[PDB]
Amino acid sequence: GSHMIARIIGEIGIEGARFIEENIDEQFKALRYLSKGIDSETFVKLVIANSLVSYQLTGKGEQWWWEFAKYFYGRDVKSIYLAYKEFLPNSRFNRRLIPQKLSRIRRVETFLSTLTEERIEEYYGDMSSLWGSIARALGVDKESKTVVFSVKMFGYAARIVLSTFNPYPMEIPIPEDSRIVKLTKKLTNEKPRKFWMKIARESGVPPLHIDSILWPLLGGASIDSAPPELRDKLAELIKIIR
DNA sequence: TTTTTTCT
DNA sequence: AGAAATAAA
Ligand code: NA
Ligand code: NA
Repeated sequence: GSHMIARIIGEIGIEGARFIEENIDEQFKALRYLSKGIDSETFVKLVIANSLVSYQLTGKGEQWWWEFAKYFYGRDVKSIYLAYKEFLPNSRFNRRLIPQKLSRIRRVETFLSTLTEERIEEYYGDMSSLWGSIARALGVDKESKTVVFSVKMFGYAARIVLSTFNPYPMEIPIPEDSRIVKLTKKLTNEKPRKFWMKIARESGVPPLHIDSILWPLLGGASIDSAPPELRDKLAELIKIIR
């Protein structure tokens, strides 16, 4: 139940989430690669834009983020919109709903142009405000999956280029979608937002850091490289969620 | 069917 | 509100 899950997640902690994020998560790896091949402001803008079109894919997330990272390394990007107009139709892993996706990028372009290095620093220290402002630029609910995910991926990009760590805000919930609905149904009849927000508050681990832990473990990523105590806690979580 | 969104 | 937007079998 929620109490046992929260206890184990609390023992894993933000420290354990950060371990998975920085050592195992393939989207973090892809971002690290791209961060060496393009200026840091363009990098962050691209990561947000990419997140906002990361729905209803034609591949797995890890394939898609690596396609993005390898595509943009070394490129000279002016307009994010024009870059995606060329990139998406020729991609392998994001071929559906392209006109809709391109229009989202066009709509957020002005907001992205505000992301100087300093503004990125400010948002990394106040990710709740970034969350609301991305949603407002798009005219959408900040609770929506791709807006939440754009904050998550912003957080990865900012950690890399700013070489500092701020935890995700507790108030930003896990991205809601078919895979969290399916996992949660195995565990409980409670609705996912309420369930995971309760677990986050009880464990002290913000929902987006919980998100980092869940998917590699469910997907069979090896936990063997974790030190013995963390490894034990990750093994216990696998017993609950897989 | 399984793997989010706009326009309003 | 809820029909429609696209790729794969
Ligand atoms: Na479309
Ligand atoms: Na908002």
